[PDB]
This record gives sequence, C-alpha cells and structure tokens, in this order.
Amino acid sequence: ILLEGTMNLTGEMQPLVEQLMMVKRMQHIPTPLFVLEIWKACFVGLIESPEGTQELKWTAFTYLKIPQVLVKLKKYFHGEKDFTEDVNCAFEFLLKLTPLLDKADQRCNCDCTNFLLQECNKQGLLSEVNFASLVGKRTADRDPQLKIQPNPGLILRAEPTVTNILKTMDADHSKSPEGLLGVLGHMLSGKSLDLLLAAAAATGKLKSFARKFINLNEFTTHGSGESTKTASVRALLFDISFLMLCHVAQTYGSEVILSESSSGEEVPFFETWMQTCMPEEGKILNPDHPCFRPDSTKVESLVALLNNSKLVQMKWHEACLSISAAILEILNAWENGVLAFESIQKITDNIKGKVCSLAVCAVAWLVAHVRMLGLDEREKSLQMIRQLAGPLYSENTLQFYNERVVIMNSILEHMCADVLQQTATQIKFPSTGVDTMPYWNLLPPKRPIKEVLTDIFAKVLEKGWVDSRSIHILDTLLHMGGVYW
Amino acid sequence: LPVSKSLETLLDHLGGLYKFHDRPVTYLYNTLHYYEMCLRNRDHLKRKLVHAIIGSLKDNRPQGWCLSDTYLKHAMNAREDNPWVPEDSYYCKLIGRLVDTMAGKSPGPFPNCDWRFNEFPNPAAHALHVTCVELMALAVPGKDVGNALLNVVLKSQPLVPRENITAWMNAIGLIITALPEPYWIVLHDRIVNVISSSSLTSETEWVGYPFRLFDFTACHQSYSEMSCSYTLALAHAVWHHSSIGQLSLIPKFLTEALLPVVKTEFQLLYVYHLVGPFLQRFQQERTRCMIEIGVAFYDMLLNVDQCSTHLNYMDPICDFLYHMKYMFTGDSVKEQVEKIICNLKPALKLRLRFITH
Repeated sequence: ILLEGTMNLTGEMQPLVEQLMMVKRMQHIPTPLFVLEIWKACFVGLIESPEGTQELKWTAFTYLKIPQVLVKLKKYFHGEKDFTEDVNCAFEFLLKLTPLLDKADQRCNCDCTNFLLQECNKQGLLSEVNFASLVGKRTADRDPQLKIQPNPGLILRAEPTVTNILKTMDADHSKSPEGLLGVLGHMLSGKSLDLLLAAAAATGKLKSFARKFINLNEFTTHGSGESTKTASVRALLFDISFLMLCHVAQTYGSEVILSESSSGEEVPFFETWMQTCMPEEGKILNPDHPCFRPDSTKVESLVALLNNSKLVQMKWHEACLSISAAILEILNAWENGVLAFESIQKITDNIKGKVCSLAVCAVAWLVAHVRMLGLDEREKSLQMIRQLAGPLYSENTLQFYNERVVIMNSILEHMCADVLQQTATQIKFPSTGVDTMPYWNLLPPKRPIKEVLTDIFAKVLEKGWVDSRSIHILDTLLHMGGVYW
Repeated sequence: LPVSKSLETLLDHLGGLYKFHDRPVTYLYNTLHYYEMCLRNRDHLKRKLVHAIIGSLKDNRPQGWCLSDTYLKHAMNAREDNPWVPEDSYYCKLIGRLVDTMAGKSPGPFPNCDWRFNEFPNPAAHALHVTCVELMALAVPGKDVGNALLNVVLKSQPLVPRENITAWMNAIGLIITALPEPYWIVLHDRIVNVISSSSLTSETEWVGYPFRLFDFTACHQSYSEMSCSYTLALAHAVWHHSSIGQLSLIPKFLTEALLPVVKTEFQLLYVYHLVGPFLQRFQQERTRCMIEIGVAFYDMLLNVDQCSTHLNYMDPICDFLYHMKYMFTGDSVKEQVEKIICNLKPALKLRLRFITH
C-alpha cells in the first residue's frame, strides 16, 4: 500500500483494488485485520517521509482510499459478514493506538481535529448507523490528553481539511467546457497555492482539468484582435495555463499527456509538452527531429531580440522555434563574440513580462547543449541570468501575477536542470523558497552498488514497514542495474 | 525552625570558603531520607533554605552552567508562580544534555579546567545536581515530582524524537537512581494502578496478544507503541541501572499490590516481564528474595487458575516456569510450590507434572 501510494497517486481507478483482492485470495487475512492494516498504512504515511508537497499527495491518497474501501465493501465480501461489524471492531482496535494519533497531531499541528473530520467523512461515505458514538467515545479519550507550546502559532484553518472540503467545489469549478470567459476564475488560482492541483490529484478532476486546459490552449489562437487589454489578459491566461500544465507534468506527467492525447483527430503542440523534462535526455534529438524550421518566421525571433524594447501582438510560434534564438545566443555570447554584454540585454528583453514559455525553452535547450564538454558553459550563465530577478517591473508588465508566475518558473527550473546542476558546479541558490524536493538519487558516489542489503534489507527486516522513502531509492536501483542480479 | 535564620548568615560570610569541593548529593540526600513526611510545613522555611543551599552552589566560577541559569532567572522573582509546570519541558532540556552526552556538541564549553579535580570522569554526574532541591519547598514532592519525571514517556514531548527513546529512558533511570525513596516508589504504584488494569479483564480488544505488545523495539515502527508497553520499558529503564539493592523493594511491592489486581493471563505475562529478567541479581546477592519472587510467581499462577474459563497460552507459561526452575531456583522451593501445585486444574496438573522433581 505504501508502494502504490508513493509511485502512482493518481491514475489508480482500481488496479490497487484488484491487487488487494488477489493478495487476499493468495493469503489468509481476516477482513477486520485487513481493513486495520490498510488504515494503519494510511495513518503511518504523511508523517515519516514527506515534509512538503508530497504531504498533500499522501493525504489525497488517504482520502482516496475511501471510495476504494467502499468498492471493497461492495464487491469483495458477499453473504458472509457484509461489513456488519468489521469497520466497527477495526476502529475500536486502532483507537488503542493513541500514541500514533498523538504523533500525528504533533506533526500536523491540526491532525487531532483533522482526524475527527476525516472520521465524519468516512461515516458519510461508509456505514454510519451508530459508529458516531464510537467516534465520540474515542474523542473522549483523545481530547483530554491535549485539553512553550505549539498551539499558539497554529490557530488558522487546517490545510488538509480545507483542501479536502473545497475539492467538492473544485471538481465542479465552473462546469463550463468552453472559453472566452473571464480570467478571474483563474486569477483566484494565482493567489492560492497548488491546493487546487492537490485536490485534482484525487483522480476525480485531473483528467477533466487537463482536458479543459488543453482545449483552452488549442482554442486560444488569439484570432485577430487589437484590444491591448484583452490581448494581454488572454496572453496571461495562456501563460498561466501552460505553467499549470508544466507543473502537472513535473508532478505526475504521463497521466496528463495521456489524458490529452488519448482520442480525437487533431495534433496540438504536444512536442514541447512531451520533450521538456523526463527520465530521458533526447538532447540532440531536438536539433535533429523537431528542427523543421522553414524560412517563415525564422528571423521573427531574431528581429524580436533585435528590437524588443515583445508583447506587441499575440503570437506563440517561437516556442517551437526558439532554436534560432539559442543559436544566436551561443554564437554571440562566447562562440564567436558578436555581443559581449549585449547578450544579457537581449536576454532581459526576451525575459519580458507575460512570457514564461521562453524560459522553459531556454532551460530545455541548455539541457540539450550540456551534452558538450562543458568548456564553454555559456548556457549555464545564460540560464542563471534568466532565473534572476531581472524583470523588476522594467517594462510595462500588465500581469499583476508576477509573484505566482515567478514561483512557478522557479519550481519548474528546479525540477529540470537536475543534470546541469549536477554535472557542473552547484548553483548560487536562486531558490529562496522553503523546502525543495528531497527525493533524489542519494547514491553515495564513492561507494559501489553492493550496499542495498546491509543498508536497506537488514533495517527493513528489523523495522515494521518498507521505509517508503528508501523505496524511491530502490526504484532508482531497479531501472539502473539489471533485474537478474 | 529559627536555626534557619542562623544558617543563612553563615555562608553569607563564609560562602567563598567552599571553593575546594562540590558534592551536595551525598551531603543532602541523607537530610531527607524520612523527613519529607514531616518536613512539609517546615518546608516553607526550606523555601528560604533552598535559596541558601543554591547559594553554596553559587560559590563556583568555572563557567560550567549555561542552561540551569534559566531556572535561576525564573526562580528569583515570585518563586511561587513560575516554576511549577514548565519544569517538565525544562526537565526534557535537562535530560537533553544527558542524551547530549554521547555524540552531540555538549563536550564543548561545558567541561573545562581541567577534567582533573572537578569530579569529571563522566559529565552524567552533573545531572543529579539540582533534581531534588528543584521544588522541595512546596507540596510538589511526594506525587507531583514522580508524575513530572514520568510525563516524558506516556506523553509525546515535542523535542522528544522517536529514534533514540532508548537512551532517553536510560538517562531517566540514571537520574531516578539518585532520588529519594518516595519519588521513585510512587512510580511503581502509578504503573500498577491503572496501566496494568485499564479494563483488561472483560474484553480489552483483539490486540490482547501479549507477546507483540509487551515486547519492546516495536517502537522502531510508527505503530505498535501502546502507552502501557512504553511504561514497561520505563520500569526496565530504572531496573537497567538501579540493580544493586533497590530490588529488595519489589517482593513486598509484589506480595500485596500485585495480588488483587490480576484476573486474566496477559496481566500475568505483563507482571512476569516486569519482574522476570532480573533473577540473576537475586541469585548473586539477594538470595533470600528469589524464593519470595518464586512464590509470588506461583501465587499469580494460582490466581489466574482460579479465575479463568480456560488457559489460552499454556505452553508459554509452561516453558517459562521450566526455564525459571532449571536455571534459577535450583532445587530449593520444590516443597512449598507443591502445596500450591497440587490444587491446580487437571490439564495444568498434567502440564506441570514434572515439576515434582
């Protein structure tokens, strides 16, 4: 259960369910003890391993196991104690694990109340004939334990609860499969955190959300207009949609591009959306295959970088054609020396407001060019300059969302450029965040692969669970060596 | 009592004369071996005497205190207001230094000048310094002190991390070894009072499997850490280091207290685990008490036999007693247990048949 809750948080309609069914068949597990085990697995998560975004994924998986256990109650048992008292004795049992909930509350600072709310949610979903009295009796032991202190600081709304509550209205956000509406519906998304995406991770809206934004992108070809305000609004809308798509890709990836390219007779720009960052380089591939750049708008980016002074008219073609931009950049920076310091000026001009895809293309082409000897390292300094705080309202940036946009740019730069931030010198920490993704290779360089046993297996045998975090490591170990050895 | 008015003057003129040795533990422990039960009222004047006794501690300038100064500052104005509750957390901080004795950064400015005559074979001896005189002024001793010392176990302290609780309990036992009788005797009564008997007799839960619960190192996982089990280790904790003469306390502590509190069998396994793994200390020194421990074992057996529908874990108790007999009692108690072993259940009789020899 930890394994499945760590790899595929979404896209889990019911592979997990049939897997539990088969392992129950191929074993001797009493249903009360089985539901006890799954609930213990849900509770043990979100505590040890994660400290950031992954915690929302964990709570989403926990509150997604509820329709799972509902389908289990529906189709697993039949005519033999059909969930009459199993959940009752299971909850009674797990109530004896008071220190577990104590540690959970100490961790989340609101888990004690959140436990009550999730119990009421389960009751609203599962059987709730008279087990509310059991919840009351359990709270009668829980609450007195907690009536110089951590309560003084946290008095505001609990982040897991607000998310799981507002998920209802998030699935029914607008119920408008169309476009040309107001940006306000999305503007509120710029103020809030990825809580929307966290709720979407419950597989209830992720597919539909991806489809909606895909249709918005494929539809917003900006027609032929001249309303500067409306054109800038639509440009910012497209930018925010692409940022959200890239964030969903960084989070889960395959499922979103699959939901976007499952059926239909069309061909949107799925190339720059499926060749940006993944466990596959495809570096020189971009100069090879997608480099079909006719003379049409071939010098468009050139004239733009020459006389930007960049958001005159709505046009998004340089995304699939920034190859000429990167070529000019490398040829002017140090390869031929066409511009000593004017390269930074041209980069700042290309870093104008309402333009975030340009940074994505720049990072992707830096990742493509890192395949060299690293003796030039021009793209490294280029990306460093691009990631800076340069655009401090220099141009007339009519965005008003530069904060969230810059945060998305930073997190996307963080998820990619991993190899460049590894194969070269470490960056000067342009993050200024809170806690980046801790999950990484974590493979001791000056140590062989012959360490899995004495470092993982002995511990996990002495421990009580599979050490979910280390599991990630195991995954890297899997597709690195051979299954045989 | 007016002798107080005398003593406070003496050091006030000869305090600095103390700059040659500092061992107030052996110099103060005897002063409260049985005075507490009658010092309470006079302890009000001790509310002054502590400010005199710590004054003797004030005659030392090695720069060796950086956190007890918090207690000092919070114990200088309106002493009858502040230091009651938060001391618990403070205690953690204190025992923090203890668990900071091994790998942390405490071996920095704490020890100095010159690890030669300042009683420094191990900084652990610095722990017992204030523990007793902390709140002996008010009615804090007797019960509240023991509860405070044990709150570090049953309740999840914020600073307390769940990967090294072993060393924590070890340090708690190390401290406990240097406290007056009632402080560490009230602990036993609290343990056996309700923890061993919450309900535990009609039907506790399906968790009634004794072995998985009563065994430690289960805390290595974020589950299977029921409070009661913790308390178990707690006992072990002090008995991990107080195993010199304190064990003479448990026979009496058994003979009455453990008798009318046990009905089922897992309570028996619990009290067994509590008393069991120490028979070597009796075979070595307290030979007279192991017979009492054994007759207590057999009394628990007769009690669980008389009040039970059927024994579910027969063979565990069987080979347990087999080990205890063949390895520790030799051939001494053979007669006395007979006067109990004959009146057992027929099944249990056949099961323990070979105890006759």
